[PDB]
Amino acid sequence: DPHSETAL
Amino acid sequence: DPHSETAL
Amino acid sequence: LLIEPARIEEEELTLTILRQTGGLGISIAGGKGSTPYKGDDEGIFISRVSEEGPAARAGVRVGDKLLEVNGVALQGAEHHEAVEALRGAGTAVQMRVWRERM
Amino acid sequence: LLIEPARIEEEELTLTILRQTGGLGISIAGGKGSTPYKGDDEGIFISRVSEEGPAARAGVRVGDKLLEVNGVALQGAEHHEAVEALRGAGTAVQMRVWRERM
Repeated sequence: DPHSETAL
Repeated sequence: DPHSETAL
Repeated sequence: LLIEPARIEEEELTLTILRQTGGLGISIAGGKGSTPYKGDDEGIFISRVSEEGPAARAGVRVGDKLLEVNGVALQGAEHHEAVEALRGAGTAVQMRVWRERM
Repeated sequence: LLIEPARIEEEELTLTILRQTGGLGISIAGGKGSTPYKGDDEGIFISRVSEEGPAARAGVRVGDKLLEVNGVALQGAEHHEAVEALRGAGTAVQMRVWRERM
């Protein structure tokens, strides 16, 4: 599956 | 229902 | 304006009671088929804690929900089954409990 | 012989982040349809916390599982849905998180 990371 | 309490 | 500080809402704890000749110094209430101690929850709850007794000194609090005792899970337990689990638990009584902010 | 002291195993906390012009100072990872951050759990997890940033100062920790943000529940969220929930959450970002002993 996609590996998703987001900086906020 | 019955009200059950036990000291241990 | 004031901001809410960090707040613990609920917790699971492992507590280890060293039993004395007088017992554990708790009462329990509830169980499957008994009247719920709290809400509609039929679990096993600590209804009393003896001041300065073994359980108090281990950090048990009134209203703690008992989940497991020395590797015996209490999910679905009738009251007498939990009594039996605690009565027979020996000198060190390690309990997993659930606790909510009061 | 030594007795195990009382131990907190897991916790749910309400934490309130005051957003700064730089953001919240976190990264999140995971989400429904994404690779699990931990185990097989497809929830939304804090994967990074900026040193001394807003989130750190509010008490957020790496590995915290994000359950709700300002009354929006994240159960079943895809990654971008959680991003949207945090991005749009305004100046005070109140989060319910689940945390386990490391």
